Amino acid sequence: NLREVQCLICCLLHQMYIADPNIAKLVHFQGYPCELLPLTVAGIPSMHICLDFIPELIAQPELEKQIFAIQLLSHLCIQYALPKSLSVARLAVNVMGTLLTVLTQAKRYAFFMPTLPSLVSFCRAFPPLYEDIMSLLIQIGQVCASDVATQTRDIDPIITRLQGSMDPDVQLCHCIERTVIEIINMSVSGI
Amino acid sequence: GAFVHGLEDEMYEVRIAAVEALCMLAQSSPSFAEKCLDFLVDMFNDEIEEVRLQSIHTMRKISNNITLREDQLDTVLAVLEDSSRDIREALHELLCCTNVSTKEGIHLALVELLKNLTKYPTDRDSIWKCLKFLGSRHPTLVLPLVPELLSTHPFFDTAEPDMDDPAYIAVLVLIFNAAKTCPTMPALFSDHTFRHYAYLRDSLSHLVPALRLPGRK
Amino acid sequence: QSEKHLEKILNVDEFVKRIFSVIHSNDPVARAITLRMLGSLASIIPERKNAHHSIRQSLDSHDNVEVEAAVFAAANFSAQSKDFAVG
Amino acid sequence: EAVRLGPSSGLLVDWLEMLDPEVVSSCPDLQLRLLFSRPSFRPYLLTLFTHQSSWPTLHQCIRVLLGKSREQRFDPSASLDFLWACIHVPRIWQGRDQRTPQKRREELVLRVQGPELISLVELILAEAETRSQDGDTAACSLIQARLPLLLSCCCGDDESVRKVTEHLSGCIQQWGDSVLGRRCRDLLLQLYLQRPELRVPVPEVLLHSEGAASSSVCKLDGLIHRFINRGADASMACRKLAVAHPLLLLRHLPMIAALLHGRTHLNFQEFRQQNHLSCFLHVLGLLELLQPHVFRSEHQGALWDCLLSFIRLLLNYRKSSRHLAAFINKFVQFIHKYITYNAPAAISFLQKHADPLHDLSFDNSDLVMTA
Repeated sequence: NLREVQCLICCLLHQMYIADPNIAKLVHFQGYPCELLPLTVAGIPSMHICLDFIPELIAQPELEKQIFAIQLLSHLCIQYALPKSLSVARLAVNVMGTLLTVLTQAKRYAFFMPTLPSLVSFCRAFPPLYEDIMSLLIQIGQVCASDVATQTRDIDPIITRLQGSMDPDVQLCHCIERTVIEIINMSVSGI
Repeated sequence: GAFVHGLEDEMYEVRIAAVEALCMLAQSSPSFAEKCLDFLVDMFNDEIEEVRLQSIHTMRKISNNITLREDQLDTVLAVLEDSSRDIREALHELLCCTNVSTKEGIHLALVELLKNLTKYPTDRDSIWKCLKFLGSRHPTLVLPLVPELLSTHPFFDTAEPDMDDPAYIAVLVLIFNAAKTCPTMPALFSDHTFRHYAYLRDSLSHLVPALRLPGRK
Repeated sequence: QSEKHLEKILNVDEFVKRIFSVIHSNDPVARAITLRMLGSLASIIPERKNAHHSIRQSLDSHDNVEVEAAVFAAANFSAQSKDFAVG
Repeated sequence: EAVRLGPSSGLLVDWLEMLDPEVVSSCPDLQLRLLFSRPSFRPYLLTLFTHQSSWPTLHQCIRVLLGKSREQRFDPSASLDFLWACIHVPRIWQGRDQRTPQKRREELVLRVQGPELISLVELILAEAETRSQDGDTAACSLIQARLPLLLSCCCGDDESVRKVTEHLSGCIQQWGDSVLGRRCRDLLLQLYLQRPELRVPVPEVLLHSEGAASSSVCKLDGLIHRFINRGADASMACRKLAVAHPLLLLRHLPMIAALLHGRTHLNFQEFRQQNHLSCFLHVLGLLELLQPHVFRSEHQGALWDCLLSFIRLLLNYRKSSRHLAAFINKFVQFIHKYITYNAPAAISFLQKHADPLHDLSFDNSDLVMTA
């Protein structure tokens, strides 16, 4: 019964979005929880014009708006694979690299924790971004590794090259290695 | 040395008599036929429409277990003429009964016949027949062409082509006439190609054959 | 309402192209309205192939108003066209 | 259910839906044996029950239908079509954009349990084992139609493992080679499923999920042959895919049989540095790797015969055997093929009745008769 309500609400939102795109832009600027991001993208065709303001949404000074823009762009690239989507995906990779240059450690964790599955989505949508994606990962990996060496840790992940409430840095390193696992198993089973 | 002198002397009388002779003695002799094959491909510039018409006939009668390795370029550029209506329909009759064993020959034949279509939007039914029979005669040679002939870009979404463009229809009728026997071909299409197969099967049932696709069972 | 005046239209192709330029939109209510317009226009365009393709494509769609308009236009084309009737 | 009244039962059917508000309200057992049995009004009540009952009642029916029961109290056709209808109820997909999907992406499925999967697959094979008048090709068409439901209800690698690990006993009316053939549609990564399918040795006619990748590999091999970075991949991946799975390359063998026809451009092969040298070496490597598939059963030796004839024609067009390694390798492969199969030996003798007389070489005469 949940799916019926979901698809009816998707119908009403599609009608309201095609009535005027300004409401769609305002809502995606405001944001909604990420668990709706598949349902809203798969079910509302009008989200295609949502690829018009992702450059504008990613340029806002607010940070959680940038995570929302990255995640929404990733789900759109899963849905619609277009040259426009690939161009905005390259812009997204450049924006993530630039924010890697400019971010404080706590804000770096807060920005890079919810994003990294979007890099799996970007790599799944487009092969020609692989190495670029890979470059970002290796960079973020070692910078997080450097942060692990800054202070003592309760798990010491540096010597764990074999395979709760923890330190944020080891959580970020674990997220990086899990998103690399997800990328590799996507590539192996991706035919 | 008879046929090396028996052709290039006089008007259509001597030439047509000699080539009807090679018709019958290529029909009677299962061998020898590569020699009459390359003694017919030279005589395309005889500047007689009757000689061209009866030459298309004299090689369409002997087109049995005969392939074209290098002598297929002239026989496909011979279509290039201002009107040549009887010559053109004879050439389409020749192209649907010929046998070939190469891939680039298929590529050049298709691009030349599409150039014929874009220069004369008049004979789409005849080319649909000859492309149907070309696909039915040999399906195997065009399997690597499908990744190259149509837009099948790996990650970009393939836009739906113009349905009423009567040139994409010819390459579709080739594809689905060549898709009747080979099993490794349904996996190579896209969703719009199955919907195009649905409309081509329901509209032109005498051009595309029935397939075992899950979309149209 | 003005069905009996439909055969008096001279520039049929421009009229049908201007009407048909809305099938490729993404508003399902607009698409359903345009298929209903095609069903009304059925008398002057019995053997237009892209119309038949649009009816077949929208006929197995998931939006209910599109489906109902597609059934209306399929009923109105099926009274005149024969290849449409068999497909 | 009991009285076989001809016309009036229709009124009774109406009276059923006229007074029973759901389809299943108070008496589930008689109603379930009414809808599913070992009648003519069954499809109407069944499409009702598809579009009438509440979702918890539908889930109750879906667990009791595909539950563990050896009595076989449910008709498989009605039950499986009820499954396929419940997958695609229009209320579930009421506004989603239609017929522009991504083939790589999977949108939604229906989750069932392990014993549910086992019961559903034995039910669909019990359907496939009826064969009163249908025949083998109608069985294949039926299981092709019912296969996407199996791929929907599995939707994973380890449920794929648990369905491919179940192979029944018996030798007559097995029909378990069908799922061992459509593991290619399942796109497995283990050679254990290929081993039982190779032991079955049945022809393959369905499309595979990995067919496009092997088609791209063959096209890359052709492009590497016509080139003289991508050539290294075209040399590695084809052999790796051939040794990983033999049935796929056996299916693609007609597609690569049409290649390697550029030998006549450079008969002496001095102008062609790799246009007529590397491709033949690569394809003889594929054949010497897939020698077990070279000696396969009927309806597959035509492509091998065409490849052997093309190899013989290329050998006859050589510059008096300037390169003897490729000729010796081809002779070794021909000797292995002749020793493996008698029919291939007869085909090779039919070819060599004209080929070895034209060859008249020392190696041709030799092949004509450590630690």
